[PDB]
Amino acid sequence: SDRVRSITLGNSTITTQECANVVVGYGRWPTYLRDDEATAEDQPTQPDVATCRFYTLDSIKWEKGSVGWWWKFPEALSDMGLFGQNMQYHYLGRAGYTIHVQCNASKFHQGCLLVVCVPEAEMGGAVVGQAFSATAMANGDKAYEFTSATQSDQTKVQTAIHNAGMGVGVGNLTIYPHQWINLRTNNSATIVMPYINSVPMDNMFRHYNFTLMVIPFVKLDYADTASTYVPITVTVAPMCAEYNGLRLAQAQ
Amino acid sequence: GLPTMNTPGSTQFLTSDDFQSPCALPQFDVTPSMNIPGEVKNLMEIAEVDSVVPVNNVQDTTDQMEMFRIPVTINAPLQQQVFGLRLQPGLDSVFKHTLLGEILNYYAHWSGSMKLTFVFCGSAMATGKFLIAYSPPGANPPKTRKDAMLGTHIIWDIGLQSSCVLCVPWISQTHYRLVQQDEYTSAGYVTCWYQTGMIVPPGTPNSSSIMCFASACNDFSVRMLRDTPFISQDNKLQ
Amino acid sequence: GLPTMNTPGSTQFLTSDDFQSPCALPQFDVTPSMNIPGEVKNLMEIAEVDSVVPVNNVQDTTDQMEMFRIPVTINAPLQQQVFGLRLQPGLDSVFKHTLLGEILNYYAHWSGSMKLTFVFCGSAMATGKFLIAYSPPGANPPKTRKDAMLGTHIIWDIGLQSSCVLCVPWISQTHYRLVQQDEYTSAGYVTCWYQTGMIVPPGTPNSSSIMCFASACNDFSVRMLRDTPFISQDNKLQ
Amino acid sequence: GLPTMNTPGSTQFLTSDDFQSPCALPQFDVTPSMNIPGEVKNLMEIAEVDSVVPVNNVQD
Amino acid sequence: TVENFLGRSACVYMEEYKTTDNDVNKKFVAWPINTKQMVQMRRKLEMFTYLRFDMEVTFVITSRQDPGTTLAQDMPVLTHQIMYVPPGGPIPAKVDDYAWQTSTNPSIFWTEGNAPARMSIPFISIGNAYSNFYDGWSNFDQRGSYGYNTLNNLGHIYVRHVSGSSPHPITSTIRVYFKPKHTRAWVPRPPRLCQYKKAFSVDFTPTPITDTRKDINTVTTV
Amino acid sequence: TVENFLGRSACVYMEEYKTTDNDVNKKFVAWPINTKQMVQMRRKLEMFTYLRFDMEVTFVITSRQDPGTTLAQDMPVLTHQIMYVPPGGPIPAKVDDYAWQTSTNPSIFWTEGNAPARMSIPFISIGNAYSNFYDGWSNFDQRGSYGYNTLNNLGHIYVRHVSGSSPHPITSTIRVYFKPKHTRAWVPRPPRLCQYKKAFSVDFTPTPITDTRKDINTVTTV
Repeated sequence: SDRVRSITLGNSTITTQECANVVVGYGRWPTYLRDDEATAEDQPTQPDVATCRFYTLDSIKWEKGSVGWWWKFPEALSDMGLFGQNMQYHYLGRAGYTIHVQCNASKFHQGCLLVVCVPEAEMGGAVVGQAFSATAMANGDKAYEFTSATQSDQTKVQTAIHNAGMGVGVGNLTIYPHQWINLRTNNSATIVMPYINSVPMDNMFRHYNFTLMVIPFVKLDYADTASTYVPITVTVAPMCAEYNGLRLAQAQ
Repeated sequence: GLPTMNTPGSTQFLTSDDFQSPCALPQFDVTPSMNIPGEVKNLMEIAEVDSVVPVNNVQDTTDQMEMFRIPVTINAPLQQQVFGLRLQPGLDSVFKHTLLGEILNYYAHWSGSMKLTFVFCGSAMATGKFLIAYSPPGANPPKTRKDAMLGTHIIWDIGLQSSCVLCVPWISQTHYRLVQQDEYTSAGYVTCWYQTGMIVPPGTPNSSSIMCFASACNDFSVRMLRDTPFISQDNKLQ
Repeated sequence: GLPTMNTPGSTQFLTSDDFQSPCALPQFDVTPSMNIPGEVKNLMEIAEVDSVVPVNNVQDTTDQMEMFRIPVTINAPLQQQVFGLRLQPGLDSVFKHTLLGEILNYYAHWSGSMKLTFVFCGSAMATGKFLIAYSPPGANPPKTRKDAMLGTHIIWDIGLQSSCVLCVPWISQTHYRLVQQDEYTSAGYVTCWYQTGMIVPPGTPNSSSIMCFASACNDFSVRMLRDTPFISQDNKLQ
Repeated sequence: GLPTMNTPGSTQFLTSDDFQSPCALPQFDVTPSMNIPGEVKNLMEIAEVDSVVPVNNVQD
Repeated sequence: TVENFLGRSACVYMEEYKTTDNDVNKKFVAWPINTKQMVQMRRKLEMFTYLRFDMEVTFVITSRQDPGTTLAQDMPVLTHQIMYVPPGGPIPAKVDDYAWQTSTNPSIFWTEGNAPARMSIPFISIGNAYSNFYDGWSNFDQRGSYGYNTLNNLGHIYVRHVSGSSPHPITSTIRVYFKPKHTRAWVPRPPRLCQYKKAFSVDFTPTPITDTRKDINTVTTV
Repeated sequence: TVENFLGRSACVYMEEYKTTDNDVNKKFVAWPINTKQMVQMRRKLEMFTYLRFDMEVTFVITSRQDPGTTLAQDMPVLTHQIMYVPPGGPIPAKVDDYAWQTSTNPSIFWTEGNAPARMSIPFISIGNAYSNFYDGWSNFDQRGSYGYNTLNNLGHIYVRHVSGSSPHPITSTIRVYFKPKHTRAWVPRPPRLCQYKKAFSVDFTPTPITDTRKDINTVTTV
């Protein structure tokens, strides 16, 4: 079958026995910066296998009452091996990614997740006019969660799920690269995101190029099974990573 | 000088005019173009994309997300109605705020077919057949499955393919209908009924949700640019 | 008359307009042209010429000419820093008044590589090796030679060839940076360190000066004409 | 500017004039034409049709 | 087509400046060019994340005599000067200052009674496309300004009466219209649902998905 | 390109002339043509030692009614005359004198409310190029005038209202703009650092090389 899938980057391989297809950016495969699109003049580093490989973030639990989660990139990978090290020593960076979201249940469980990558997912504050800090939206590979109720805590982002933290209709997030994990047919989702920005390269700490959101559109449900929660794991591999402007490492 | 004579319209400022005018920054060197993904050329490209329809936009709504979930349950009375909606893509609350409805609201005329995709979100173990129909306008909407089945319809069977598409054709006396729809420009109703029933084996939930997506077909177009009723202000912002 | 209709912009005086107008001295016989040496056609021809950079523009300056002299001495601690400067050719005091900086100040955008030429002005008997580096932007500037050597650099050896050229490449996320540079448009730092040390034989001075020249490369250009912040007046002169 | 000189009639509004003028609804997509029966092109087509004459239009 | 949807002139700003007043600042306008203060244009542009286009700018300037006890005067026609000051150029502090010489900045001199002033500006960004949104900071630290405002540095527009001091004050109002042309747009976004609250931030007040009806089957009007 | 850098109209002079006044000289302007009185244009031209170009001249004339106790009047539109008097020609001593006949000198008659007056003048120097500087004297003796002013003999511009005597005075202000075109430039010089003090001499007050910072390693802002 086509359900079978194998992906190898560097020293890591991912396999899936029940998948859908592989969504590719806006039909654009990741690629290194061309000479006719560059501004920064120094010779870049392209660590290759050391950085372009699969990194598995901490797992999370999908429970009957879960509402949704988000991770901002590249921040989510800032501590991952040499990818994180290269981010720290360089002023500029550029990369695409293979995102593989894993979630297995059973033929007797039901549920359905939207797995989307939102470019420039600029978010609103819990209380309009009140500024929040970076910590309200990203911190290493920590998963952030949406809420059903509207957020009151001004130190937070407006987490009410139906507006996806952006002031738009959550059911319209489908115009962004996405895949669905319907427990009845899938067991994982794979999206290849190319580099998307208004400038050729950018600083990797200061700018979150895109946000991965995993949202349960149909709640997790099951009968008298001994299994309770269903884990969700995110594994991602940078692709065509290149960096410019080497100098001392950024403390954080 | 060359003899000339000014005609009416001279010196006026028509908002939708299309003339040339002097450039205030002569010889300004524009930043080079870059090939950013996702270029849009026509708003119809957007209207052709599915968005989730809030079909269950009922009065007693406690939780906003419930609006997107159409209820379906076991042991439903035979031939029971699942939902009913009136086809006014730019005016009815069910459609007005979807991608398609929002685009329509910047125009006054519309024409073309629509795709209503329904996706079953229950467990893989549930089964069911539903009759989804479209009734061209007439003095009375269908009140029974028997009434509904006389119009354009499709019988949806649940299996590996979770979604089904009811394509509502453009059947009209005029080439275009108004976005601010009226009786003359009436489009009809779309209704859904249990064909058999949702049957379930032991150990599965008793009810499930169905979702509805809507988008335009390739024969769809809009005319007459106009401002939208959906945004306003009493003061300058700041 | 031919029917016409005036459009917006009619009768206005746009400073950068480019129209024809009647000549007040009809048939005036212009003085013949003469081939004077040194014709300039583009301001970039000027920016491509080296000018002395006041690198040592330090607070306690007694004598103005000292600003052009970078101090270098014998028995300097190993890996010592000679100087450090931030790359804002149109904004930083080290560059703003050089030929390149002055030209940049009549524009708002810039792009391209730069040449920083260093010339050793000690006696023929002195020797030394220096590491000159360029660090693309990042949260922190290099504080040590070890930090600096990870970026773009050249190791300069003193001999018959007195000058050395560090060519700082255009490494940027955007095609152009602002002359009125900001953090978003940050360009980085250029620093210099002792690679070995300045060694000297008996009977020669203990310290010497190094000079720094700056000019644009052939991939350099400016955009968006603007007035310069460097000249003003409170009254008409006279 | 090109030297010009306005002649009499300039700025007037003659009811039977025939000039071009800017369109207030730029790019408006007109409803397609349809072939309706009975098109008239000249009023003489109407005058060429018989109508009943009230010949006995007498006082009483 | 996007060219057609965006290609109509829209009012992006308006302000008043007096011919004569005791307050120096009431006699000229200083506007930091942006497209976020007038709600209609803003919502349209914001339907796309990135945009690249040339810009046609048209100005509509009108004048009215201020009400007062004695209004009799005979003032000749007024002439206005509109000057564009790219970021960093000298900014005028009063109607009569040296900066108005415009030896290099582009200016338009326009006289009332004539067709509205107009000119084209090419795509002037330092980037490859204009950004309607910017989820980031100005400082590498992840501090400083947050949002699109950090990328706005298009300069200012300054306007004054040329030598229009009148015995009794006259108030002129300038309206500036933008019409993008030769347009390209990338990565479309959901239209703004909540009303706008600030000119330089995305800030909003939660607004419901849509309006309600009595039940899920209600299809009549009365 | 030099053509582009110099090719924008710049204000090189401005003066006022009244419609009615007791002082004969307050009713017309007499200007000895030169490019040294307005600082911006001057600095640009002075970046080159020699220049050769044709010249586009545009005039911006505006009028305002002088304030007073009784302002009610109904004055028809005003017409101005701008006359160029080459060196040696008869100079007008008052608004109504014979010299204004211009049988040979070039003049422009312009009426308010219309597009600003404009015309082109070819390269008129008696030399092969205009000199921005002249390190020399007028007399062979090495005495007399010193400097560029000794080579300035381009003539004058005279302007008056045509038959505009009004019951209550009206003040017109004329602004003259120069835009060099078909330009050639030779032997470039460092830009003027010190502020200008005189219209007809290089004279200046010593100004420091540039501004200072605390030490040779200071690279931060705060």
